[PDB]
Amino acid sequence: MSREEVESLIQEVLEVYPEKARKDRNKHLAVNDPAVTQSKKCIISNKKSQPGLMTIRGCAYAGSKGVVWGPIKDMIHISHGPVGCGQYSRAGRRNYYIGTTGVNAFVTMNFTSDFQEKDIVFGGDKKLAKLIDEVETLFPLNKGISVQSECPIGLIGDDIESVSKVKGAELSKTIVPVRCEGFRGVSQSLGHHIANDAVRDWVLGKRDEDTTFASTPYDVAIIGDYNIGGDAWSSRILLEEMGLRCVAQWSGDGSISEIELTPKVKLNLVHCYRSMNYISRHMEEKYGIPWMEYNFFGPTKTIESLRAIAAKFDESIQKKCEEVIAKYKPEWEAVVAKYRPRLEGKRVMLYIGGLRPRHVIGAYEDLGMEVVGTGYEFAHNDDYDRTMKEMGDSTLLYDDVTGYEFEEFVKRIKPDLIGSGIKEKFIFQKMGIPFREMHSWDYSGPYHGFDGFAIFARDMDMTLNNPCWKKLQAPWE
Amino acid sequence: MSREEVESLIQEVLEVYPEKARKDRNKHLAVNDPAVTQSKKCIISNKKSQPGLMTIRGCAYAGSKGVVWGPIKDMIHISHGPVGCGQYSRAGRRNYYIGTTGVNAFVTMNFTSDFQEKDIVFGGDKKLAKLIDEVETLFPLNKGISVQSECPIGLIGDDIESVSKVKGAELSKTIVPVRCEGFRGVSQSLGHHIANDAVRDWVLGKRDEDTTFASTPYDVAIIGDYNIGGDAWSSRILLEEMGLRCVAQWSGDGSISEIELTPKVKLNLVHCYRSMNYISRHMEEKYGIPWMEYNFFGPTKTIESLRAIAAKFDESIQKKCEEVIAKYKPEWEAVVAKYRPRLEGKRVMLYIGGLRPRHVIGAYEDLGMEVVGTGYEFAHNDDYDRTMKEMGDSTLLYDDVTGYEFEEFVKRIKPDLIGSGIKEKFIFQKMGIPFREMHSWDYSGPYHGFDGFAIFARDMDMTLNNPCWKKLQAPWE
Amino acid sequence: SQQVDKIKASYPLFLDQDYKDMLAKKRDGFEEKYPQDKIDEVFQWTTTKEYQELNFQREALTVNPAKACQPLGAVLCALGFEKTMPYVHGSQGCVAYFRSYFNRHFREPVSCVSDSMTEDAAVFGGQQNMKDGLQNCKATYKPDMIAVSTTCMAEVIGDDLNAFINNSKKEGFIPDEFPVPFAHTPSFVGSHVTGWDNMFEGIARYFTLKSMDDKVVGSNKKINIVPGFETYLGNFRVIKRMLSEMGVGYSLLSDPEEVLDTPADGQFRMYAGGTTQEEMKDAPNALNTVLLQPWHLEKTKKFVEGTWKHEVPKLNIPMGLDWTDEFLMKVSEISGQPIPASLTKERGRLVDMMTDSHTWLHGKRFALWGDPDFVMGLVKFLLELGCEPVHILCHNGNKRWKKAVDAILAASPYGKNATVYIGKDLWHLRSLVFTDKPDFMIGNSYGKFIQRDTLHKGKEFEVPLIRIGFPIFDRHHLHRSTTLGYEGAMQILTTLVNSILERLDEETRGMQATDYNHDLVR
Amino acid sequence: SQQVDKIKASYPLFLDQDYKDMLAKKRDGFEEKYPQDKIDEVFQWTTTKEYQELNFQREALTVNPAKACQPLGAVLCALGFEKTMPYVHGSQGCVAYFRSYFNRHFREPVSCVSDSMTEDAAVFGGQQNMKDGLQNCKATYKPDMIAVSTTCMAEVIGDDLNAFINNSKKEGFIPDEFPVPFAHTPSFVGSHVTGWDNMFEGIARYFTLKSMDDKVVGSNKKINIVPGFETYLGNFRVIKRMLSEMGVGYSLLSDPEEVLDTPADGQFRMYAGGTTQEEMKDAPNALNTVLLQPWHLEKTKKFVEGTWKHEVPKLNIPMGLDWTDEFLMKVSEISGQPIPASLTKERGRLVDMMTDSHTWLHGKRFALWGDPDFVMGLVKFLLELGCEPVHILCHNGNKRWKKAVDAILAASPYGKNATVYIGKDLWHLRSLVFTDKPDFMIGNSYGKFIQRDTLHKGKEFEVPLIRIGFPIFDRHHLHRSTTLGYEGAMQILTTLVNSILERLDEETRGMQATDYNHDLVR
Ligand code: ICS
Ligand code: ICS
Ligand SMILES: [Fe+3]
Ligand SMILES: [Fe+3]
Repeated sequence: MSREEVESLIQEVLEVYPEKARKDRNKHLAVNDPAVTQSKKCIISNKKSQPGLMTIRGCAYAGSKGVVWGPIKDMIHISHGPVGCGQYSRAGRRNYYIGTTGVNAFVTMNFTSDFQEKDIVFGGDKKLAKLIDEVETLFPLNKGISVQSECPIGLIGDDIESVSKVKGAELSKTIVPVRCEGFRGVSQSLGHHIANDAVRDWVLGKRDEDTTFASTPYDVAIIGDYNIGGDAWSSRILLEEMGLRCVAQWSGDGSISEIELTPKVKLNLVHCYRSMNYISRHMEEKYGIPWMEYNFFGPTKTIESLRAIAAKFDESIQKKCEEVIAKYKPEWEAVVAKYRPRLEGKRVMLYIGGLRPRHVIGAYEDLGMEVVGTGYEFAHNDDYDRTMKEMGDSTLLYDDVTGYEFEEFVKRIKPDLIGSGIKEKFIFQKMGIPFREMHSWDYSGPYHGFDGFAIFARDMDMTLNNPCWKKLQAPWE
Repeated sequence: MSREEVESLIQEVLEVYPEKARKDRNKHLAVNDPAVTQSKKCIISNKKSQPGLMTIRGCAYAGSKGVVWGPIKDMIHISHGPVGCGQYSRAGRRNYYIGTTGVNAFVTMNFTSDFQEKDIVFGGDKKLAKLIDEVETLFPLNKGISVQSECPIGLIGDDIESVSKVKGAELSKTIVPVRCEGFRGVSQSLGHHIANDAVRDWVLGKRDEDTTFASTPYDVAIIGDYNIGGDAWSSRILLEEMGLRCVAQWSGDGSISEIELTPKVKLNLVHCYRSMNYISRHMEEKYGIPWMEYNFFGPTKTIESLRAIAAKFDESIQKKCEEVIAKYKPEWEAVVAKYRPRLEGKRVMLYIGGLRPRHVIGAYEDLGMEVVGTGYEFAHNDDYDRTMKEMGDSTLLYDDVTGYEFEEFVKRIKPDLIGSGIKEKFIFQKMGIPFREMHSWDYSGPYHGFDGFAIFARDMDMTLNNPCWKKLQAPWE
Repeated sequence: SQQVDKIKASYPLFLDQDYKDMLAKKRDGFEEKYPQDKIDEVFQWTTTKEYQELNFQREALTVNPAKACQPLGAVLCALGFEKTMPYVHGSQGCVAYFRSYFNRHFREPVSCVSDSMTEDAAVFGGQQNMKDGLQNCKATYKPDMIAVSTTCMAEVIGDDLNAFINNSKKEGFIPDEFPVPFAHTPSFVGSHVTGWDNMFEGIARYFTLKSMDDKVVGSNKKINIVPGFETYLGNFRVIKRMLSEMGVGYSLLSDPEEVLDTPADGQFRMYAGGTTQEEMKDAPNALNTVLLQPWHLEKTKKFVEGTWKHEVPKLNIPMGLDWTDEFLMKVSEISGQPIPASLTKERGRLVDMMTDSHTWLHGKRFALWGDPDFVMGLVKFLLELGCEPVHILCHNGNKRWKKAVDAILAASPYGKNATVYIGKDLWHLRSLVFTDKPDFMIGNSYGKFIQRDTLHKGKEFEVPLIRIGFPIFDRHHLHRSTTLGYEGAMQILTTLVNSILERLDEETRGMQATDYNHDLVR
Repeated sequence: SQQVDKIKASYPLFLDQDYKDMLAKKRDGFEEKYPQDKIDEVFQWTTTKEYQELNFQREALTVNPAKACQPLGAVLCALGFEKTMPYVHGSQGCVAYFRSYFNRHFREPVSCVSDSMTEDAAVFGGQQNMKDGLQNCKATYKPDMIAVSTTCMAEVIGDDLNAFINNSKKEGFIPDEFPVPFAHTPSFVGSHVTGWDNMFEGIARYFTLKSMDDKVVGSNKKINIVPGFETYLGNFRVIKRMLSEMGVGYSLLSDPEEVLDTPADGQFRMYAGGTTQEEMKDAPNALNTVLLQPWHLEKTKKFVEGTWKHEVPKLNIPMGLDWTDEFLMKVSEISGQPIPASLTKERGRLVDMMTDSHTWLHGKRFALWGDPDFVMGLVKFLLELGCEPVHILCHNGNKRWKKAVDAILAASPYGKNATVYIGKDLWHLRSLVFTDKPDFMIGNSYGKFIQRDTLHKGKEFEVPLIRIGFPIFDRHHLHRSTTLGYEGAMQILTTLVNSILERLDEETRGMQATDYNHDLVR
């Protein structure tokens, strides 16, 4: 499809909306022109969703509890409020970790205050203090507590910061109040920002006066890698083969101590800009730690990122980087030789959260695959600025796409594969279009690094070329 | 009911038969009169089955391969002939053993010559020799081979004795030809006799000139205990707590070496008289080893048997017998106290093979239970002589009962429980009558000894008092 | 490293030596992990009776609950009506979570919209959200009905749904005749089943309250069936099948079976099947209304008995032999239809399976959890099978339900060692299975974690999980099963007995150690 | 010792210290056992490729066969006719074994009689046995029909069944009009499925051969369905249900579903349901005859095509998506009935499940065995699911069937690493799963032993068994499953994917070792 056909498709899809919704939604759909750079020109993002249009967006609690704080393994995260929010987010995200669950790690557990009517009417501060006492009694090896606010907490006037301060002083424990009520912001993104501010205010500066950490000039911290299916581990190994010492992982398989040790590193390697640029900029301002974005999706991006990271260090790190690249060249070359012939020319449409809609493009192009449509749930204008150069000409860009919009776009564009979340998977599987979960990796992965690239190619091939897709039409129809 | 009602029931059941079948079957049904203990007066047994009347009897191959030879664990037993007989008898009998299956033990495996048409037409002796070679190649740790003849072997003129002799001389291997063709005899009993003769002629006298076995005055063998669900083990422990050394077990968990060592024992303890009295009498005649029958079903019979066995030895064995009885008295007394109140007065009908229809009566009476009907598939007149004193007055005795006969008897008598084989279980379960498998112990057990008595009481109670038996009639009928 | 011909996913890729060394370096350098002996000591402590005593003293902390919030049940109830859009007035994160939860359980699309109430609506209400959302939803997805529930944010700020919808119709955002039933579903009251009950009552009231004058009880010769919160498609199907077998005219109100089982034939069907508006309007004309899950249909029962004038029978959930029998007899009495020969044969076949499997089922100890009606039906069936329920947990149960379940247990000698817990979560149950170990658990997927914990104590301490209930996330297509009626009883019986036999096979697979009992025939 | 409160069966009673000590004393004193290191060495040797080369050189020895003898199939076929007694002329031990085998598989009564030929009949024949047996069976069990097969003794002896039955009727032992169909079923030819084929051909010949003059093809507007040797009740039921949904008139010849599923209601029914004699007599008037399992219905096909003049369609077993589609389209063409919307929806739901589970099913390696038609249907469905059949074993297969299965494998890229074995037994398959390890086995209960063997090599070498086929002895009520049609495909798919997921959960249950991949959602 040419640019004119994409604009016409956008207009026909928008036709059914009421006038106000049509006017709003027109700002969130665009045809990519990599000849320009500004997102103040084509796509408006980070706005509120139109009511009743089946947005795929989550809330700030999902962005804070489910994304940033939840993966921190040795901390206990209290879903403060009614039972639902904690129950629906329990173990739904594959932020992998090593630990003894219920003893020293608590990632897949659901801790909640389980608000009843009396907690709504008379407040929940005393219940929160009692809850913290009970947590201390029953989980003595927890290294800290976070209190993730659900919607009612901010509406009933509860003061979780005072309880956090008093209980933390009394128990000599880090207790982090997070005001991530779901009605704040417009998506998970404000949850990211609130969680980052909570880290900055309650955890990050714990060891500011401490100087007993033996630091090396090769100290780095992986920021914004949540170890989905082991992704961070598949990244970390490469960074440690390059001669770097990864001091912290934020926050997949992350501990509170390594978060506290982050201000001691020489470099902050930021994978997910969207969720962690706030703390990266803060650490740059306060501790003078530079941060750089990197991409470990596919061999081309991984090699570029490894070289760019090694260029921040001495010649020994650069030599080790070349050694790692030489070591892994045959592996990913074999992966390409095996899977690119079966994926050449296949067209993909992506709809993911804040980072992956542009980050995984390089891996698809490494497999000979073309991304004809991409979009974000909750990205900001800077993410679209980054996306414009990563995306091909006359390709479709969508922000906060409605279910109707996405289904119509797929009906017209007819991609060979769709990469998106669980709420679109079965819709597009029923239309006979191969679908890949690009949040959970369809319970596969990791996809980061070379080891992840092998799995990514295998998964894309197994879903796109599955025999089932040829059997949706009955032979008598 | 009274004796007259039982005779009337017998006559009404018999009136459906044709004249010849009626005349034959009248000789196999009797009303017990324990005052008169002659099986030449009341019941005729060990006769051929009437054609087309659904006998429960098996064949001589089942009596030899399935019963006597099969349990011998370190031997490989070839089902010589077509595939069926070996396939249907594979692992159908719970003759328990310890060993590494396929390496040094072969009980649950099915070795067969798998006769085709050409083997029927041109014979199978060369195929048998080739098969023995292949057995030697693929199972080098086998300590002997038996060749159990199926029906066609004796009809096509095959000479398995010559092959056995030649191959055994060539390989320095004990190769035992067993002429247990299913058409021989009338039931499994002739299979017992043929297998016993094969043991006597090919295995038992191996160490006649050997005197390197260190023998003690307390040497005993367990003959005719096939370790069903571990029964023999539950017996053996008691005998070894009494100070006796059990040298051989025939043939449950039995090895060929311990069979060869049996002529060195001081006493042969025969549990199953029916299947092993031949070899017991032979060992008495040749080696002068006395043999005695014993019963380890239930505490009363077990205590009586232990005292009778200890009376064959010195005073130390008798003192150890009293110690064993004192040690186990509280356990079986607790079993009785728990289960007899729930089983008092319950009426049982039994139909089993050659030994158990009379041997288990003591355990039922130990639980306060009354056996109102019993009978055998293939017992001889001596078994009925032994049964007459074990059974109550005016109780029903049946030999080679037909399915119609057993169903009609159960309809009239209305027992609280039936103990029989797999071919009666579901028939009587569908009539709403609790059923216990008295061949396989319903995949439970052991039932021998005190440890077995606990399980026996638990099983009888769980089946007789199950809630399901109160639910067969729909509430709207 | 990866071999191109044998590619490893996370398991077992991270068991490789290089990954193991890297993880050990991470742990030893930067995690500041507690020493492994201390971790083992604390785990052993958590398995003990003293820890259980501390655990059951909890008053404010809930750990691993077995329940959801009301709007989930409201959405599931709304999904059972023809061309009906579930519409949750409030925050969009709730709708995202509801849809993801139901997607993972059913492996099907779940359509539900939010009006995306933000921080400004938290000050002056979500009236504008309601108007724009109703208009946008009707224009875009073209439902015949929009069924409105609430998130906790809308409940806390006190949004008046009735006034908002009336103002939406008054100002032309939606037509005045367009059906917009609503229910208040506060997440801090009850659970998801309470939300189902509230939503169903709201819909029934919307369609019948103002038109009762011309209604005559029994005029349409049908029986109303209210299933309640149900996540097995087989249960809807089996109720319909049994009623059709009897020739009983019926109206299954809130039937989501079709929309949760759409075929994959090249097109996406947002709506499929469901209770029609005509059926709900004609419902008061039925002979009676039968509540399949009466312990979370109390408000529906009050409305049906007080407005429709239906003498709702006192029936337990038709689970297991006795309660299926009672259900069929009551339906036969209400409709006048005799119980047919096919249903009698099916009952007899269930009884035959019970007799076939009783020796393996007898005396087995189960810890179970789930929703109240489901849990008591499972307890009743287990008692019928000679099994021993030991730990009966219902996080969303109440005192009256506990009294009824205790009465059920008292009627059976197999309920002697049974304890019923209400308001307890799965951490409590983990303590219970550590301190009073059952043979098996019966529950949803969350119990898998308990199994892991028990296995960490030892293989002999491991309590295997049997996945019956909601949600089931780690197995595929179990939502197609049946738990109701004779068919559901047969499925449950087969699951239980074969779980027992699979465990026994695992325990006796050790060659020359336990394989003497590795029987071919069981 | 036994604690009265917790009574131990054999497992784990014999794991107690006293029993362990006694068993060790037995072994060390009298068993003369090979040293344990030698046993381990021999086991490891049996796991290797050299042992497999020796294994596949076997010419005379068969170890653990995967087939039975003809009269078993003859008895199963005879059980499918109304009030019909299976009568095996020959030795009674065979009948005892057949009944025990079928009892253990079906957990139901199985009625069959023998005429108890003994050693005297080995010289004179079984004529007297036949006369007396037919008279006694008719008098006692009152069948409407007696279907006669043979044991190997009668076949080797040369008993002429036709002459024996004719003499029985000539001398007044049975009425001349009483139906006594017969078949020669030599156990040294073919297998149990061949016996089914012979018995069905004998019955069809008995009822139709002499009355073909007034027959007109297609006069009764029905389709004959011959199921063949079938041990899943669900398969009979699903064929009947799909044909009824299409509105297609059908006659299921040899339908044993009723007599193998009698209810437990207080009475024993020896006979139930079954193909009536009138249906068999009217069978040549059908439009056509469809053979559900053509690879063991060759004699039946020859008779139906040569005598009834039915143009039997070339149809595979209706297993899996493509072959169920082909079966339905052929039935639609023969009957003129369109395929209804319900069947289209069912097919679409099967496709939905396939898409839901393909990521877990893709690339999984399966060894499998069973009867020819069943095995090729399973292979076809596995290829449809993106699975890799690697070891395809059929003990009773032939060269032509192997050619057809190789053609099926060649048509799919997922059949590249697939080998078909005919005439090989389960010891051969043990070698194959040790040397070229698959992910799973699919077969009957005998495969459990292979699983044990593999586990003895190591946990990472263990090949779990999936029980689909005949016989299944160590699980309860699996004979109620379906393997045919879309319903059977859904059941098989669910079994396979959940077996995979259960294995993954077991492998990832190790706390702090592999539980990073112990995902709640799969
Ligand atoms: S944190 Fe963000 S929606 Fe950067 S909230 Fe979301 S585990 Fe997505 S595109 Mo789920 S900004 Fe991570 C994300 Fe990306 S949960 Fe994961 S996949 S790279
Ligand atoms: S050997 Fe005999 S039929 Fe004595 S052939 Fe049979 S394992 Fe029975 S009554 Mo099955 S003479 Fe043993 C017997 Fe008794 S197989 Fe077992 S239970 S005590
Ligand atoms: Fe049964
Ligand atoms: Fe689906």
